[PDB]
Amino acid sequence: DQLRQEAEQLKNQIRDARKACADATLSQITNNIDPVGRIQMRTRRTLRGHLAKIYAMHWGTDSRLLVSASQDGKLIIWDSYTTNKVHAIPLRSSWVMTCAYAPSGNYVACGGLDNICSIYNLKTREGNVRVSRELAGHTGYLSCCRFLDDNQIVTSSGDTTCALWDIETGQQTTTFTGHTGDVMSLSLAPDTRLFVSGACDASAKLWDVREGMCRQTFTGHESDINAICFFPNGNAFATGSDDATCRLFDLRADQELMTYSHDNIICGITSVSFSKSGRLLLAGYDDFNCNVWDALKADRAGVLAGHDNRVSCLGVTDDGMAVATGSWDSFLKIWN
Amino acid sequence: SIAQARKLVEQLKMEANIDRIKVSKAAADLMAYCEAHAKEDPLLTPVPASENPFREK
Amino acid sequence: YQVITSLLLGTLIFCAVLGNACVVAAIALERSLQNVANYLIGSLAVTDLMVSVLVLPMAALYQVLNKWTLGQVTCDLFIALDVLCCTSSIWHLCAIALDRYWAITDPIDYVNKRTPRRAAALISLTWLIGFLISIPPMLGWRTPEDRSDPDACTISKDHGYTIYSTFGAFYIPLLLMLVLYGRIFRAARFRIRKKNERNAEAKRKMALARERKTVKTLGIIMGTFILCWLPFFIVALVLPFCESSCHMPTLLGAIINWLGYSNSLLNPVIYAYFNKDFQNAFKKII
Amino acid sequence: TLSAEDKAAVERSKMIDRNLREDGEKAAREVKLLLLGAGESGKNTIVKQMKIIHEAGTRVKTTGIVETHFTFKDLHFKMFDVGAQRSERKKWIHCFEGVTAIIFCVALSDYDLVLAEDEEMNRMHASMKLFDSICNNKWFTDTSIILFLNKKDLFEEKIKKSPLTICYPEYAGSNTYEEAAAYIQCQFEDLNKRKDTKEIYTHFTCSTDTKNVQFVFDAVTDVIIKNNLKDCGLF
Ligand SMILES: C/C=C\C/C=C\C/C=C/C/C=C/CCCC(=O)O[C@H](COC(=O)CCCCCCCCCCCCC)COP(=O)(O)O[C@H]1[C@H](O)[C@@H](O)[C@H](OP(=O)(O)O)[C@@H](O)[C@H]1O
Ligand SMILES: CC(C)CCC[C@@H](C)[C@H]1CC[C@H]2[C@@H]3CC=C4C[C@@H](OC(=O)CCC(=O)O)CC[C@]4(C)[C@H]3CC[C@]12C
Ligand SMILES: CC(C)CCC[C@@H](C)[C@H]1CC[C@H]2[C@@H]3CC=C4C[C@@H](OC(=O)CCC(=O)O)CC[C@]4(C)[C@H]3CC[C@]12C
Ligand SMILES: O=C1CC2(CCCC2)CC(=O)N1CCCCN1CCN(c2ncccn2)CC1
Repeated sequence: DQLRQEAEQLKNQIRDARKACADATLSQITNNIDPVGRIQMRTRRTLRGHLAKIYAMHWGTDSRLLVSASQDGKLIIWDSYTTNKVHAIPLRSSWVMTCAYAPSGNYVACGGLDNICSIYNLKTREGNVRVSRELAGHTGYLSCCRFLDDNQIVTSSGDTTCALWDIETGQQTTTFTGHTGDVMSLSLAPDTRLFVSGACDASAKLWDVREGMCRQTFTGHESDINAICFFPNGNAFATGSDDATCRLFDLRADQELMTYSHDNIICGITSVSFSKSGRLLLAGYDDFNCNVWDALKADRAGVLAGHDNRVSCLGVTDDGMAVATGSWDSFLKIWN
Repeated sequence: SIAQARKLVEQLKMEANIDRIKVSKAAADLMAYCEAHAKEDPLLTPVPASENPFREK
Repeated sequence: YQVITSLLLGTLIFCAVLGNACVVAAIALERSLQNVANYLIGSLAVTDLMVSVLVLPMAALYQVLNKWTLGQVTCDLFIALDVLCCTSSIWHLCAIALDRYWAITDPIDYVNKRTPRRAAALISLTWLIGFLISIPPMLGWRTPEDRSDPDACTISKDHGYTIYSTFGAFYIPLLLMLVLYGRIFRAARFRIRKKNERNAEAKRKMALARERKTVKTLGIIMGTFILCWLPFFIVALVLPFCESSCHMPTLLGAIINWLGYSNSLLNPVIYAYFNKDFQNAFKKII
Repeated sequence: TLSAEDKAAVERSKMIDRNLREDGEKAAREVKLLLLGAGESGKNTIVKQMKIIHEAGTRVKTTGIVETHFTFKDLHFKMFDVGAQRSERKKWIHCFEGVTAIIFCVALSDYDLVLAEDEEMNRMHASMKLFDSICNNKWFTDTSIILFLNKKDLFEEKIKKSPLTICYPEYAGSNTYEEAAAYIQCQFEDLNKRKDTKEIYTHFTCSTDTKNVQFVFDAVTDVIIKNNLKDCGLF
């Protein structure tokens, strides 16, 4: 009908508004900043024990325990300080793409080609990990999940829809729709109130958890977005795509701030993360390597080479002491 | 496919009705957060191995 | 004159040890090369490394000096070690052939009952046969003539031990490898044999290419094994039974002995430096 | 180091790693097959045919990916039905890199039928496009395809009634089951750009209780034998 007409008008208006706010790019503002220099990260720990391509990992809030999800139907809890496997949860479906470790540490999540989010109670009376909950309702593969709190979990699927679930009740508290492609990533805001989701339509979307509606849409990428991560301030985020680029968008400016891309990278980004200060943007690539960029300078501050296969997952501790990279070669690496 | 057009245009106008700050202010706030927490970033500044929990206990 | 042969033997011994150590290290530090077949190839490389660091420097010392100035007990120990290591290398070739035979002709066994325990058992049986061939001369089957000339380190020429060692170390292994690789050739040919005209021509070209590849590979394996060890064991079986009228030139005997020793150099080249997995692993290492 | 808690943690880690190695050894003894095809392409017929008498060697229905575990001639097969995964295939197809084979089932009788999305799109053409996409992914360079051509009897009846020229305008020949079936098989075979690295095993699905599983077993054992020959250097 005729609505599309004014629709594109609105689009143009939005662009104009962003063009109204784009007076000085982030490169110009941070021109006088002293460069971070070359970043020397060496593999501190090598977590071995997975027998298939690892697709997910998530650090704990204690910065010591992490969880890794691999296609050997295994959800291994790792004590990165001592490389000791605290748990090895057998998954009912070996096709797992995501895993989340609860902020309290009592539960851990997983999900994948089975359109189910499995919540496992790590801390119980008998010391045995059991399936505390199986959240169903997504009609596509569960690509990401993040524990909103001890009882609510935000998950993103391949039917182009996110969902906030109440684990105790077991059904979707809210559903976030609007993406026209498979959501492939999901990042929770530090204040627990908002979250950004990157999908296959080359767009990211900032959603409000409580209201359940799309606050903002960021369309800067040329290809599908595989990774997303809030800046530690919570007012910005970074998205890695198969366009062989990461992009730093700002919530308040509602537009892209920076583009992290080099001519020597043609592979897509599987995972992005920020350091504790947000100065270093660590992105895992398909070229078997991880690149550490200067978030304020868009300059490659380092390369975390050392993975035999594609780096699928990446994460920085809450205290920022170390960064763990998982890979399709069935190993995790704690770098620090 | 006309029912979804109303929802799409409503979403677009809702997105356009938000308040936006200058990119210079956002960049300045980002720089301020980066420099204020640069001292507490172990990856930015390599921490001595005495208190590094992944090298020496 | 002795400088030339000394440097040639040193170059041979250095190339052999370098190749075998590189193969062993590549298998050790790469998880890609950690299956049952690569475990057997690595054990063969370890055996050839032992042959290159414990037998080939002493053999070179004996060759350049033309005399064994190390003692009778050291001579007996170094003959036992040489027999053990060479028999172990040959039976590693047989173990690799047998593992390949089970993989080609028994996919069900390959999937279900094939574990690194099988590789460990094959290596253990190989070294057991090596010991069973090496120990008899130390506890018997020895003639006083070996001690008649102190300035020599020849193996025992007892007819019973000649038959025993020469057959259980090369000839029984040779027939075993021939039978196993003939059956593998039959299986490979059976698998290879089993616009429309263009597709049929492409299929025929692929089939002939695969037939040439399998013939070339089996020829490389069996010809390396033969041209390395067959002259030596023919000599070691014929000479003890021909005391007179069969004088052997020293140069020919040394060439044949070192042809046998060159199997330890060629084995990493045949079994490790030719397949794509090892080449990729070495490229990633280097 | 010598503390009781550290020793207990190390012992727990060692026990967990032993269980992990046992599980990996058990999962290495199973043949992983990726089942693919269109919606009404006879995939359910193949699934039911395999799990007739040998199956599986408050939960919630998953509807995401179906697992079919069956044992034939002392060989364990797990077959992954991803027909209900209505999403972008390239975002999850790499999860199946390393399957022994791809069982691709297409209905022979859907050449006349067209997709409900649009009239000008044959179901057979959609199946052919899917086969071309899956046979030539970067993840399936060395992965062989067991091609099942389901509904041979319905296809024979349809070609008795309706000509095959509607599906293939370039096709020219007498309308009979043998020639048309061979033409469709050849058309699906020609989609293999990786002729040297991979092979397509085509079977016409039959009602016999065990010939389809027998063909799957024969194709899988041929794949294993040929992979072993390639490892040795004889293929
Ligand atoms: C007249 C008509 C026709 C006949 C005329 C001509 C054609 C044939 C002639 C006769 C053949 C002679 C030998 C041919 C070898 C040859 O062609 O080798 C190829 C080329 O590689 C290099 O060149 C690179 C290899 C580098 C090796 C290392 C070099 C250093 C060694 C010393 C070690 C210490 C320093 C490192 C590679 O191998 P290939 O083509 O021979 O083919 C196969 C090989 O035979 C199988 O054994 C192998 O299986 P494997 O048993 O697991 O190893 C297969 O994977 C495959 O490689
Ligand atoms: C220095 C001493 C240790 C002697 C070393 C001898 C090898 C260099 C020779 C011995 C047997 C030879 C092989 C005998 C037969 C064949 C099969 C032949 O097959 C073909 O591809 C030919 C075409 C066809 O068979 O149709 C290729 C050469 C090859 C592998 C030969 C390669 C060279 C070999 C291994
Ligand atoms: C398998 C491929 C890589 C080729 C391997 C070559 C070897 C079999 C050759 C290379 C150098 C050769 C040696 C070079 C010189 C000598 C000294 C030569 O001394 C004599 O002539 C002793 C008799 C005498 O003169 O009284 C005896 C053979 C020998 C050890 C040769 C034995 C055979 C060797 C080790
Ligand atoms: O060069 C030396 C010196 C030693 C002592 C130090 C190192 C070696 C002693 C010595 O005799 N020779 C001359 C070689 C003779 C042949 N070699 C090869 C292996 N042989 C064999 N292998 C398996 C089964 C039966 N025989 C017999 C010994």
